[PDB]
Amino acid sequence: DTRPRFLEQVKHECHFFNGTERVRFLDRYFYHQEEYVRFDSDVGEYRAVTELGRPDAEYWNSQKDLLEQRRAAVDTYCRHNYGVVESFTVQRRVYPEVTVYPAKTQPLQHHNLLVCSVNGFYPGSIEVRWFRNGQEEKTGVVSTGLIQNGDWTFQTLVMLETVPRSGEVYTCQVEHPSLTSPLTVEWRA
Amino acid sequence: DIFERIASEASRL
Amino acid sequence: EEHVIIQAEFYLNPDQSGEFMFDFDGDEIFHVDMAKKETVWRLEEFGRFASFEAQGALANIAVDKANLEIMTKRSNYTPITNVPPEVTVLTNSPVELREPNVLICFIDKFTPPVVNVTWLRNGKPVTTGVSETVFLPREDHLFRKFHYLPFLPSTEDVYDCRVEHWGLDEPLLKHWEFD
Ligand SMILES: *[C@@H]1O[C@H](CO)[C@@H](O)[C@H](O)[C@H]1NC(C)=O
Ligand SMILES: *[C@@H]1O[C@H](CO)[C@@H](O)[C@H](O)[C@H]1NC(C)=O
Repeated sequence: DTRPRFLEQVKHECHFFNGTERVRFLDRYFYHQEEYVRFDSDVGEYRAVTELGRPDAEYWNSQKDLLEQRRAAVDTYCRHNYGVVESFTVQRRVYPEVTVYPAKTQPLQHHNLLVCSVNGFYPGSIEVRWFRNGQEEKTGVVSTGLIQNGDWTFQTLVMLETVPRSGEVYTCQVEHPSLTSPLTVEWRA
Repeated sequence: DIFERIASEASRL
Repeated sequence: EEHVIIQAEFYLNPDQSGEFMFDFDGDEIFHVDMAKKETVWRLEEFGRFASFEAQGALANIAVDKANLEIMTKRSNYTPITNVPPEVTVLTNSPVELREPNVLICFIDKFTPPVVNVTWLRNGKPVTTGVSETVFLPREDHLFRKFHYLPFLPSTEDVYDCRVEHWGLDEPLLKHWEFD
């Protein structure tokens, strides 16, 4: 199927700073990926983002009643919907399950990678650090980065390249808004 | 506890 | 900067495919099943704390369809350029033999929002237990999508997520097996 496709998108965005203390409403219109006209509550009128949207800005900006609907949206729409959702979104808190398992950088004889797997947490911001005998190991640390699972949880793997010796204790430490003190998981050779 | 939608603006023909 | 709530909509011709959803910080809160005119909550717990009049979503799609005809003509019928997806296959949690788990197929950075996705086990399509999200919007106005496959990890099975998209020359197959 090679028939040409045509795509319209609209994104009505509500941006919140310090809860509902400062709110910015953005009404954005797109043709394929190209934003062509927008209403910004910082401006109070539509503005063409490309020449494609100049007829819409001119036309909509002539309609004072349309504009007053858009100018009220920070209150009637953004602040309202924040109130509806805030308890299970803004305040959603899911702590991570933390696993440490060994692995290999390449097919080798001995495990030379320690994987700290951090799973199922929300929200996204997290800090994961590796310790050897109580000193932080900053070298040879590599990660998947932050992964969205698409179901309101995140995961990340944080790997430490090391050759483990007997008598060493390795500690993965996880800090996250859902935790009141660092979560630690140890691994011994 | 009711979600509000906002309408999309209609261009002219 | 703290948080962003987006009412995202799209309409696609000639497919006459529409979508209406709400996103919070990159996660879907709900979408409206256009055919059934029903609100579909991404997590069930959401539907006990809030409601949405799904019928109102259809009015937005109708305006979006009308705007699309206008913009299509204004553009001198300039069509979309296909952007093929990046595809990643991962599991929901560390893999343990015989311990139930979920394969996730993450399909990212593509447009238009039309894709065919198949899970394969040992090269054969599997349908039992699978689920998927709608097309999720990106800040660069491309799309992403998730497909899921609950499974029991064994040494005997290999998996693939197979993705077809008009920007791909051949189907994309992303492999997973027990290490
Ligand atoms: C479409 O073509 C007309 C010429 O009839 C031109 O004035 C207009 O700028 C063009 N618009 C595009 C290419 O978006
Ligand atoms: C998906 O499959 C159908 C029929 O199997 C086909 O007509 C359609 O073009 C396919 N879509 C893509 C994006 O490959």
